[PDB]
Amino acid sequence: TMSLGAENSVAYSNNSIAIPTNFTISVTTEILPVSMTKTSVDCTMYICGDSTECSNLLLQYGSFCTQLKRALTGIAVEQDKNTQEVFAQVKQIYKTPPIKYFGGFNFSQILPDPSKPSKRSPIEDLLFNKVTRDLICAQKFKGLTVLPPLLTDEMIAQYTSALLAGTITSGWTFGAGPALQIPFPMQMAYRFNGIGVTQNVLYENQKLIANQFNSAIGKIQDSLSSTPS
Amino acid sequence: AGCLIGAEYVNNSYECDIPIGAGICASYQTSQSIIAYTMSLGAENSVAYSNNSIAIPTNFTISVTTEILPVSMTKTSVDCTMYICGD
Amino acid sequence: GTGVLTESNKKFLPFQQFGRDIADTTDAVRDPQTLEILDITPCSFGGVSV
Amino acid sequence: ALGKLQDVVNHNAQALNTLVKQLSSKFGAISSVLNDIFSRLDPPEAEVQIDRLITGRLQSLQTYVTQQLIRAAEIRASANLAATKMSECVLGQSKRVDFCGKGYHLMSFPQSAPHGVVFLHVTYVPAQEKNFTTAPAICHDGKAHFPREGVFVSNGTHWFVTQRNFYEPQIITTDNTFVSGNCDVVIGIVNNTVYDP
Amino acid sequence: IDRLITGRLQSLQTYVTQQLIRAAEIRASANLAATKMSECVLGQSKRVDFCGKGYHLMSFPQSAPHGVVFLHVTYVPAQEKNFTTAPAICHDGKAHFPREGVFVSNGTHWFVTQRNFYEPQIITTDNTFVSGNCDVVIGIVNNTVYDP
Repeated sequence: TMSLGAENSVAYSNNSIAIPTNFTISVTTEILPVSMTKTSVDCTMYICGDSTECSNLLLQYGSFCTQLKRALTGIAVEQDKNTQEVFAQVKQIYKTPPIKYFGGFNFSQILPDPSKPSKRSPIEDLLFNKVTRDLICAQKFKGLTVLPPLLTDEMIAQYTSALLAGTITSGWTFGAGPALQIPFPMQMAYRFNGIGVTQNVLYENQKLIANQFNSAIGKIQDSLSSTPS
Repeated sequence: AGCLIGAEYVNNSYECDIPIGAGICASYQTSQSIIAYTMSLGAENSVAYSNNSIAIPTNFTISVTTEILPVSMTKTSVDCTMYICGD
Repeated sequence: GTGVLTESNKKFLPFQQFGRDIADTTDAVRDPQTLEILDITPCSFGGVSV
Repeated sequence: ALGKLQDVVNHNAQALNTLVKQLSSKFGAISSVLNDIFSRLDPPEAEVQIDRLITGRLQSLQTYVTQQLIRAAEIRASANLAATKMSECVLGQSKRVDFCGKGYHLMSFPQSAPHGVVFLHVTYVPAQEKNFTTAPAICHDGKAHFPREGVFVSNGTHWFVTQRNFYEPQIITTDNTFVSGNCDVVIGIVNNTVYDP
Repeated sequence: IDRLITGRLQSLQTYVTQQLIRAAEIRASANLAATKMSECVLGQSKRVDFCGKGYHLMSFPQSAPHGVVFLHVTYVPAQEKNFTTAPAICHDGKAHFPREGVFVSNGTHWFVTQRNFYEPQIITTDNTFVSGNCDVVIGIVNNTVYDP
C-alpha cells in the first residue's frame, strides 16, 4: 500500500512558538516546455505518393488539403510567438561586466562562457547534451518536414544573458523601466526585506550566504547529470 | 531554411518585419527592393556595475498602456437536417 | 517508382534483392543484370513560399 | 491595434466559409446535388451513392465542431485571464510585474469592446536617474546603523538617505535607522555621523 | 482507391487534431513560463510555491531545448527552537502590542524577535505600540517596557 509520508505531530500549545535560528539557501530547478516542433505536411506526397492518376481523384476532396495545411501553419506561427513572450521580454540586450566580483557569489556556471564557440553557460551545456538513412530524412520523403524555428539557439542564449546581466547588476528595475545600477550585496538586502527578515541578517552573514549559494548552484550541475529523468 | 531567390542579404540589422526562418527576416526598404537581414534582438546597453554605485531616479513619467483580450466568440447553431439534407 | 539511382555502400546479402528504410520506403535495389546494389533516392522536391 | 479581436472574428468566418464550401465537394458520388441523385437513380442503387455524401458531410460537420471545441478552450483561457486581470488590476493594486502592464501598476480602467475587453493600465515608469555612491551601513557611535526604509546615498561629500524609487535627500537621524551589531562584520561600512533629535 | 485516399485523409486530420490539442498544452505551459519569467526573474514574488518551494528570493533563467529552466533561490529556515510566547504585555496599566515581531521568552526574560529569525532584542517603546487596557486581551503577561 502506497505510503503518504512520515507522521509528524506538531506539538500545539497556547504559549508555544518556534522561531528559526538559522537559514539554508536552496536552489531548486524547474522544467517547463516553451516551444514545440514546427511541422508541415504535403498532401500530394502523403496521400498518393509518386503517382498521377491518384492525384486526379484527390481533386474531388477540395477543401481538405488547404484546411489542414493552414491549421498547421497557425501552430508554426504560435511556436514562434510562444518564444517571444517568454524570452523576449526586455528591449535592451545587456552585457555582463568584465570584473565578475559580485560580493562573493560565483555565477560562473550560469553566465555565458566565452571560451566555447556557442557562448552558453556550463549549466546550459549540460541541458543540450541530454535533450536529444536516418529518421529525420526518412519522414521528409513522405511530406513530413520540420520547419526551423525563428529564433535560433544562439539568439535565445543572448536573451538569457540579457536577463542575467540585469538580474545581477540590477534588480527589479530593468523589468519596470530603465535599468538602475545597484550592488548585488545591497540587492539581496532588499530581497530579504520582502520575506520578512531585516537587512542585518544578510550583511552580518554575507560570507556564509555566499558559500551556501555557491554550494547550492554547484550541485545543480551534478543533480541534473546524475539523475537521468 | 532554404534558398531565398529574390532578395539581397544586407549586413545591417533591423527589426523583424517578415519572418523567414533561422533568424532571417525580410523587409521592403529603400531604389525599392526586398532585402534580407539577420534580426536584431535590441540595443546593446552596458550597465555600469560597481561596489559603491547606485542609481536612484529623480523624476517619473506616468504611462497608460493598452492590452487587448478576447472574451467571447460568435455563438453558432447549425441545422443537421438542413445542412446534410437540403430540401 | 521514381527517383535517382546512385551507387551505395550498403553490403547486401546474396539472397537480398530489395531494400526498405526505417519508414518502410524503398531506399536501395539490386540491378537484375549486373550484381550492383544501387541507392534509390527520391527526386528533388520541396515546398515554395512567396 | 485591435488585431486580437479581428482574429476570432475571421476564424469564425473562415470556419463557416470552409464548411459551406464542402457541400460542393463530391465525396466519391456521381454529383453533389441530392435531388439530382434521388431523381436520376433507382431507390436500391441510389442508397449507395447517397451514403457517400451523408458520410462526408457528417464528417465535415464533425470537423467543424472539433475545431470549435479547441477554439473555445483558447477563448475560455483568455476569458479566465481577463476575469482574473480585471479583478486584480481594476479592483485593486497588483504587485505582479508585467501583469497589469509594464511598470509599477497604479490603477487600471476597463472598457468594452466587440467580443473582448480593452484595459488601460496606468503604470509608473521612473526616469531621469543619477549615479550616486552607496554604502550598506554607517558607523558613528562604534555601532552599525542600517537604513530602515531607504538607501544610504552620497553626493560626493555628504551622506543622505533617500527612497528606493525617488531621490529625496534626507538627513540621517536615529529615527530612520536601526542599530544592529558593531562595526566589524559588515564589509564596506563607511564612517559617518548621525543626528539625534 | 477511395478506401486508401479516405483512410489516409482521415488519418491526416487525426494528426492535425492532436497537434491542436497539444498546442494548447504547450501554450498553457508557455504562458506559465512567461508569467514566471516576469514574476520570478523580473522581480520578487510573494506567491507561495510559485517561484520555487519556499520564500522566494531570486531566480535565474536558463535556456533549454524547447523549454526554459528556472533556478529559484529560496529561503528555507532551519534549526528551530521552541520558546514561550504571549499576545501582549502589560506595563503602567496599558497593553503593549508589538509592531513588527513576536514576543518570545527564554524562561526568565522576555524579548522581541522577528517572525522568521531569532534576533533577541530588548522590549523598548519604539517597537511596541500601546492600544487598550489590560483586561480585554486573553493571555497578556506582566513585564517591564524599557524606554530610552
